[PDB]
Amino acid sequence: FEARQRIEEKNKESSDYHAKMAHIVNT
Amino acid sequence: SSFEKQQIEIRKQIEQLENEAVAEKKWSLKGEVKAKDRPEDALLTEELE
Amino acid sequence: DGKRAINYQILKNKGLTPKRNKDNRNSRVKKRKKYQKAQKKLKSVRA
Amino acid sequence: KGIVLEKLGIESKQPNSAIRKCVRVQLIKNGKKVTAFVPNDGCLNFVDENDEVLLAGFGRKGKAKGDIPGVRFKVVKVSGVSLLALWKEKKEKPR
Amino acid sequence: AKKKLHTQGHNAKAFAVAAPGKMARTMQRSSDVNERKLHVPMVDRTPEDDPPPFIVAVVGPPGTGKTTLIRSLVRRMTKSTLNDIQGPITVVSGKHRRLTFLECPADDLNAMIDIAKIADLVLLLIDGNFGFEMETMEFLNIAQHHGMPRVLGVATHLDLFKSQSTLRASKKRLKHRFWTEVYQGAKLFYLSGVINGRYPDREILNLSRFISVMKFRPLKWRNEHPYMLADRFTDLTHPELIETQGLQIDRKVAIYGYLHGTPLPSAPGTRVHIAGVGDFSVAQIEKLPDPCPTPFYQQKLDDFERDKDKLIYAPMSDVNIGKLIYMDNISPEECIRRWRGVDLEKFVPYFDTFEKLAKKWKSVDAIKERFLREMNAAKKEKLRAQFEIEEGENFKYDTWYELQKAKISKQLEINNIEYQEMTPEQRQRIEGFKAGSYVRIVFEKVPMEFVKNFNPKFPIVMGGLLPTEIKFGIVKARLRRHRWHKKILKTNDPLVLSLGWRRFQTLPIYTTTDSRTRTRMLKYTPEHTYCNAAFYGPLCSPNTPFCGVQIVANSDTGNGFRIAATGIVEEIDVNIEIVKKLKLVGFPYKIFKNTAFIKDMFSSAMEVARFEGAQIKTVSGIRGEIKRALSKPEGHYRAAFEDKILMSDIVILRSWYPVRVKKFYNPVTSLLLKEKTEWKGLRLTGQIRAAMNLE
Amino acid sequence: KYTTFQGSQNFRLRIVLATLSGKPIKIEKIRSGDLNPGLKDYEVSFLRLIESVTNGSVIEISYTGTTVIYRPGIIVGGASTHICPSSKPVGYFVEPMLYLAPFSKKKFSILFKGITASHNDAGIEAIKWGLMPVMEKFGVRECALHTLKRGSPPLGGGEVHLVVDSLIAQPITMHEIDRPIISSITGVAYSTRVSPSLVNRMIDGAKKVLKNLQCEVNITADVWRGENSGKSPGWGITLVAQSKQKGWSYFAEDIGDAGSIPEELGEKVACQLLEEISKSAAVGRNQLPLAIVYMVIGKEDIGRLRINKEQIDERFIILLRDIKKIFNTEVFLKPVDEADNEDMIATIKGIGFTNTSKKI
Amino acid sequence: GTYRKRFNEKARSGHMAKLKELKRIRNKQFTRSKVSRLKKKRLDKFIEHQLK
RNA sequence: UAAUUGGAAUGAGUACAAUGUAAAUACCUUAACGAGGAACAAUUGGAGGGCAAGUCUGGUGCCAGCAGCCGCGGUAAUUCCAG
Repeated sequence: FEARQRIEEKNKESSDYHAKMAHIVNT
Repeated sequence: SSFEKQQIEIRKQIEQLENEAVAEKKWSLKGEVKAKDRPEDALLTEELE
Repeated sequence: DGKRAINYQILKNKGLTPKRNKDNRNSRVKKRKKYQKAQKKLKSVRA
Repeated sequence: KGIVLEKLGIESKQPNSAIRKCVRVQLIKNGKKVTAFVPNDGCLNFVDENDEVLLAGFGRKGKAKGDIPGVRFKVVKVSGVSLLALWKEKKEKPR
Repeated sequence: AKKKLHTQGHNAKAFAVAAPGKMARTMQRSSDVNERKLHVPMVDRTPEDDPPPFIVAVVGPPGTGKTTLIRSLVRRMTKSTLNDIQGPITVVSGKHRRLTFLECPADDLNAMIDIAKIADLVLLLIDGNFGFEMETMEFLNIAQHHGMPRVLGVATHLDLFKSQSTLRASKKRLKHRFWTEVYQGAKLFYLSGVINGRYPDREILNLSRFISVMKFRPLKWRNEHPYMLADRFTDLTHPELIETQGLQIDRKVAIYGYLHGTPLPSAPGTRVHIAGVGDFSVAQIEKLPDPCPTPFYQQKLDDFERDKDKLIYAPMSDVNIGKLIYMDNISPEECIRRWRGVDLEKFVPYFDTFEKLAKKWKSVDAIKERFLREMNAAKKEKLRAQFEIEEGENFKYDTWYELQKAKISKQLEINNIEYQEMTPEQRQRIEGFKAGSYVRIVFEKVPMEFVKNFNPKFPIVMGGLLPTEIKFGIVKARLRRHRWHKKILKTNDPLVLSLGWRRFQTLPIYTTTDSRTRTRMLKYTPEHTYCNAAFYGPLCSPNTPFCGVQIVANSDTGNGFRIAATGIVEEIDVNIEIVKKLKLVGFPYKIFKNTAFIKDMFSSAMEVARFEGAQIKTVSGIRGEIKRALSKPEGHYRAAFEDKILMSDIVILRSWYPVRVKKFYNPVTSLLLKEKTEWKGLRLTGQIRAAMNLE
Repeated sequence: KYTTFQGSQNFRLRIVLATLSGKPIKIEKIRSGDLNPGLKDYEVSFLRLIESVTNGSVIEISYTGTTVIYRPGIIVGGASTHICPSSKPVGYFVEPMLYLAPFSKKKFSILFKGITASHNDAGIEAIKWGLMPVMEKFGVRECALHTLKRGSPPLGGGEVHLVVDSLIAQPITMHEIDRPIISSITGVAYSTRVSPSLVNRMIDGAKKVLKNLQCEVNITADVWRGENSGKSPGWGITLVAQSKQKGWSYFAEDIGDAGSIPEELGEKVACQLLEEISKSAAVGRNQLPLAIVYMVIGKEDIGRLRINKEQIDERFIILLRDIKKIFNTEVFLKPVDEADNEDMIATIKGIGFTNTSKKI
Repeated sequence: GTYRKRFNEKARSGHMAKLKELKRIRNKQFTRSKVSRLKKKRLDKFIEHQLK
């Protein structure tokens, strides 16, 4: 159960990361 | 007194935080927690990610 | 005496300087210790 | 002189990068908002928001590996005191 | 260039400058001077009519002598030599100006921190012979973080120096040193001697004139919080209450002072904080005529009717629908019946029946007011009127700062024409005791310690607490070791800090962010930069700067610097999950190629099963996972790495254990204490070990 | 537990004004003279809504159900889904959120599920064209209210989605001392599970009554069919008069009845529009408590608002007697100088109000 | 720069009157705000449109 | 190039005196004082690497990338890539 949490949040905190980075670079 | 009654229970509280900084820290608050340092079968109860 | 004194740190106010030589302090020495160092090289390039 | 609107690139992982150093300052005489490097990332601790900064020209001679072209400006003084005076612990930031 | 210029209606070429050089060189210099003039826009909120006395607070080392310095300034402004000055004193220095002096104690940081939040103007005297002591430097650092007052330093002991050449060099050093602490171009006045018990008139006259044109700027904290300085202290209790209850009572206390900053609301029951006593609340608000009235102000009062001897005030020292609405005895049924002569839970208000409305609204001619040669003219006029209605907002300065400043200035006199109509009765309640109204506000539940141990020499202020500020949540602040202070700050080690109007020690915790994925606590402070921190205590607004100290007891100072931690607050909640890293170490006792059996990290075979699939790593830097609990010994487990682990190698499993914030809170209660120096709170971790002789 | 209110009147209003102030209240003797005394089900359901958006609030109900204790916490918010009970419509739950909408720690992304219209409480169209425009004037710019599924009594099954993204520090100080001039009359006629012809019939009745007035009259004809239309059939119309120059909107609404004439209801609401406008000055009678609050919780400054005495009823005074018991703010009322009407200017010094919760 | 915008018009009022006579005599041979102006252009167009 | 050493020198400053000056001050003179890094404590910009039981991002193992004032303990605590 903790595997499915530790994986899923870490995927969200990278999938939210590249969006927040690429929104900086184009602006 | 009114203020003195607050300062007594502060002085009651001030010793306990002093008598915790003296003390040995909890098994989990250390690093390199070897399985003989922590109590046997205590890892499941704590629950960490 | 009761009167509190300035610390040498807060007097000169030099914070976080990297370590330096003793030989930047007197330019006529660094000219001397360069030429005396650059005369050893001259014995090594030519004879 | 300009007003610190917000601090760009706080969320950058890689410390002392080029994305990290950027603050977005609006000029006071025009209201045009513009980005400016604040040199040596540990400096970013000194600027907060609404902090009256002097902008200068950045004006690099040759490009680096990770630089961001279009960062025209660099920040020199903040609340009247120099960042390089702050970074060397000479003066302190007035409020 | 021939046709580009002619495109504009006026000849482009005809308008030119005789000199390119002068026009261009002057243009850049003038622009730099302007840009310099521009500053971010603020609000004053101090009245044009009745301004309060700008509080000026002499500070400095005690052996120099500031009492004799304030006696040589009030004797040249009111021509009335005083004696044994104690407490705050108000003197009229001008036709509209009247400053209020306030001798700080030099020995007490508990009052030195207290005064810098309220001092409008601070006079700092540094001994010429001894330069700057620690107390001056400590006061300057605390004042800057809270909000910089206008500083006018002075330099006593100038007379002593044997050689003028050495004296001139010393003056330049102090002048240059003063520029770095304050703003360059600011010169501290020098006083040659105190032979007659007062300074020379010529030096004092320049100092008095220089202070008069100070024109102090508006501090951010002072225009958000209603504050006041207590002029005279009064207890209002029956001695029969004292004789019966036997000195145990909390005393009903009336206090007197000038309000400042923002209007303190006149409905009794706002909570308001004595600096150094605790959170109180107001009980009764009354306004009495100010003792010191400016001569211009007195002339106006005399004219309406149709005090020269006393020019100073030192009390501590010895010589309608709406009034039908706001009643509660009237029912709202009766309110409208008194005005002509229902639950809010339903949203649609009460109409009449469609039978009654359709007969009423046959004609729309009642509501037609709200819609959109002589004859011709009329028509034209009508059209014009409609054009203004159709395009008025779109149709209706050179510098943006000047404009957005008009958003404040037009907002000022639209209070003033509003307050003027009210003014005798409605304005006072709406006014809510505006700044400089010398108010008599009384208290209750002030402790017995405050009236017994009182001396007028220390000040007492009020902070009108915002409803934000009244609670107690853990705050997210960020702070650093103040770089004068030698040792670094420790996590979970008590620190007296002045946050808002309150001074208190709490137990902070110093919490970095591991590249913004969590809040990991450190154990110490990053010794040259801001670290994100957290501490229990009272709540405040974000972007509030505080300035926290170590031991504030004057019995235990030494020669170290007292101010240790400065910073602002980021946000506030009631719960921050806060993480200490712990790692579980283990050792392999049987390796293979690419698969290890690791012992003594987990105690039971069931404990392993709570942790399987965990990304184990080693010292050497190879990764892996732990897969199955080995059975026949109770503790061990098989784990597949990426490459062959050694025997000499130490596996570590990263993990996170949440911690808490210890909810200790302790207002300093400095002037409730008898001695009023040497208030001793919670000891440091190092100090307790020495007392208990532990290692 | 220090401010005490009597009676179940304006119950969702009193929780709002305690929450923004942070002053704890205790509302006792709620419906004590009933065969089923105490709270209703939805009033309990509304107290679950304030708990979901505010961390730290303590809510206590006595075991007779007539005494409710509420020490307010700070507005956190975030995103969540509230289930609305079938007694009261989803719109009724939405109105209290708008008052605390610009002040939360995060964005309000609150999903409402239930019945979406009734006789008493606000329809979705009324909130979108009435409450939202008032919020925009103060300074709540990026505020919205989306419709996913539209419901109707008695089963409903409809969904709206409150999304508020402007998180401002205070409402700006409004000055409206001019009666706004109505430019256009715009209304939306909706219907679920029933004939498209009825919606057309409703539009014909409203236009005929409003034909005499000279202004552009456009009623959007919105027809809903399928699963999106909702579990139970029904219809309604909402009409909105608006002024382009000052962005002021006036409205009136009603829904269809069990057997109603759609020619009559289209004629009725347009009469209820003009009756509302005839009593109005710069607001409506159902937009006025949203704007009275925003002058109070606006910053420490005098606002002005031109209001009319026909708006001033028994209900309006109970609004101003709930504010004085919490915020202690007298609302000064001066006559206007125009001798043709009895308008009065409502001037309020706003209490100095901030965002406790927003991060910097 | 005979004609300019002075810091204070009232101080130079006597000079401005004197300057006007010189400017009129020199420019006599030939003879022998915008936002308000925009409304004026709009109003004329609107009046012409209504008449049409 | 030196991780023990050796005595010499000098004014920056402090200062009798004389000189200076209208009188002072400084300079020019000159008694007595005044140099070993822990001073009597050179700066202001620049090029380049290295470190953690640190963090983050990507990846066809153990790598590549960004980077790192943050580690586990600890601030009277550490002597620490001597800094």
